[PDB]
Amino acid sequence: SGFRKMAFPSGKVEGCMVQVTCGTTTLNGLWLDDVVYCPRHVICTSEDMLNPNYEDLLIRKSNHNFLVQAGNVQLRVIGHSMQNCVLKLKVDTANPKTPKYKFVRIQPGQTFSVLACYNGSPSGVYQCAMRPNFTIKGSFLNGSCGSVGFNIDYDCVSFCYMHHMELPTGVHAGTDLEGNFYGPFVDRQTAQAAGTDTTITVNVLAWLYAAVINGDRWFLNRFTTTLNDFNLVAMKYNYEPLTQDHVDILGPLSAQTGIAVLDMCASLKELLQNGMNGRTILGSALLEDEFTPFDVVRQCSGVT
Amino acid sequence: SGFRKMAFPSGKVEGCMVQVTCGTTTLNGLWLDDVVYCPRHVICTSEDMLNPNYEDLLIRKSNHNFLVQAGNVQLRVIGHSMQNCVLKLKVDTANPKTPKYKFVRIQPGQTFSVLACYNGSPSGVYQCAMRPNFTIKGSFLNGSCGSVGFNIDYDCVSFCYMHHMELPTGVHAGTDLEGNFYGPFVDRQTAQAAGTDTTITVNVLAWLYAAVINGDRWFLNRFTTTLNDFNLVAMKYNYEPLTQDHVDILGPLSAQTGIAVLDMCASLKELLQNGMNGRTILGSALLEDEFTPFDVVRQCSGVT
Ligand SMILES: COc1ccccc1OCCN(C)C(=O)c1cc(=O)[nH]c2ccccc12
Ligand SMILES: COc1ccccc1OCCN(C)C(=O)c1cc(=O)[nH]c2ccccc12
Repeated sequence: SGFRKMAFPSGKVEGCMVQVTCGTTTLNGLWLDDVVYCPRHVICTSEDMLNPNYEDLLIRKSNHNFLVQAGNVQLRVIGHSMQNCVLKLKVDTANPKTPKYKFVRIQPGQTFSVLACYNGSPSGVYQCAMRPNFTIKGSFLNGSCGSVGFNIDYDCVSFCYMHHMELPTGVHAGTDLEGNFYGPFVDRQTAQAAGTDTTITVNVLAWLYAAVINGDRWFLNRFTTTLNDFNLVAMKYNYEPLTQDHVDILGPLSAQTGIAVLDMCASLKELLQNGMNGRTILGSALLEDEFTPFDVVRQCSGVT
Repeated sequence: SGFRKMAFPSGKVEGCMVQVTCGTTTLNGLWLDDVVYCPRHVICTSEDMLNPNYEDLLIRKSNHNFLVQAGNVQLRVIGHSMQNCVLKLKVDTANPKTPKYKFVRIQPGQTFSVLACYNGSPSGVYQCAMRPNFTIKGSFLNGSCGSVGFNIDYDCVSFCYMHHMELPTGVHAGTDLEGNFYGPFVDRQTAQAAGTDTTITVNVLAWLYAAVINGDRWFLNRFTTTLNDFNLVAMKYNYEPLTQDHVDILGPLSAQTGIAVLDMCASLKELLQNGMNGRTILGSALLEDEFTPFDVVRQCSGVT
């Protein structure tokens, strides 16, 4: 028992991290097979970032301007191209540590692990949710761009995120591995509105199920509700409206605990309306939304 | 910016995990050089665990009874010995993935990363504190024994914990890598009192400094206190008494923010006496004690 904000083991991703330098700018790259992927803003200077013309900036660069180093060794760059907001540097050597991998575009509300890196060296790993407004609340400092987000299904790494920037509000934005930003964000130093965010209802319910499984049961009540009634409360408290698709995804946890999904919704309704009254659930004094129903089952079953 | 409960990258430790089976029991082992370390209770049956005589149980075992498998491949066991609560299985092959490593006995209040494993396969990584009462609040299921806790200083892995058991209260106990339990615990299925736990004061103060660095400042006040006055409040709220050694360890964070340690103690005193009033600090609605002052500086500087 016990329930922690657990990240995937980062080893398979650590073996793919490299440092990419272009001019005076250094960030991280992801080396998979004979390609290194990195944010295109590695080609910018401080002058450029207020409104960069990436096409023009990239035209001044040749393969030999992209310095790619895999720890101690230098990679030879034999091609470069820009795809959306990422650069793809073709190298003459396939990464011998390339795991089985896929590039996926995750949905808002899904979770993933981030391997924070600086100068191509991994520094730490943590678990994130992609917020409903397509930002992530990460931990990133100067030099962290190019750090990636991923999930692991046995031996296959699904890369879903590459870090690009910190908004003036202190939240983070980035792209899928094809360089498409999540959300409305652009890679320029401008004020950028992140939409109104909401709490990921299906994840809060999954975490209440994790709490019951792990013995924290004080919040269970004698009530039930309907999707309609619960959604009036979700609207008032800025929670995502719950749908039958969310109820269906919670099916396995409902079966495991014997607590019908709408009865758990009634517990969540009372917690939203009354608060925790100074109590905690799984070591938290707030309603946690960074665990999906798949995360809760994986953690509560023992998936390797 | 941003502040997350970050674990060390687990790659160096993933390369050391193996599965150890003795009879019908399977758990994890740690393969470093030509030795595999694992909990000695791998030699027990359900019958045995209420009061095992480990010396007698081990006498019935030969090298060939210890099945050690490193993923796909089988290791040949050429020696076995028990050291405190760990078994050391000498194998005929040194682990080619052995990182630079040390065995350390951590102090209560220090933090470390745990790589949770099942059947020798890593499943997830999370950051822990060793509680002042020598338990950890982990996430461990059947088959997780032998999972290890560690810290990483550049290329050196300091192993500090091997998981052995879950107390009836749902908290976790284990040993250093010489097999000495942290705390008063024994490896038998008996009710075992974990002492009165306390909140790690120096870590809460370090995390308040992390909050100020990352922009969460609402809790700063116009007050100051003394070590004596603050310790009366710490006593009332079951916090560890703060010492000058703790003040000295907070020196770098005090210098970085310009907030004197005793002024931060006055903010913590007001939070203890008044609560958070429904506000949050770094995404938490409670006072977090799982970040040491070294963790806060590492996370806020960019250490790889
Ligand atoms: C305004 O910046 C950008 C805007 C759009 C596109 C790229 C921009 O640059 C990114 C800035 N870089 C390079 C960082 O490594 C960075 C990333 C981060 O998440 N946090 C930071 C905090 C402090 C200093 C730097 C960072
Ligand atoms: C009462 O158990 C012990 C007592 C003293 C020494 C060893 C004992 O066994 C450990 C039990 N094992 C083997 C586990 O893998 C385990 C570890 C864990 O932290 N949580 C669990 C939750 C559910 C089922 C099992 C576990």
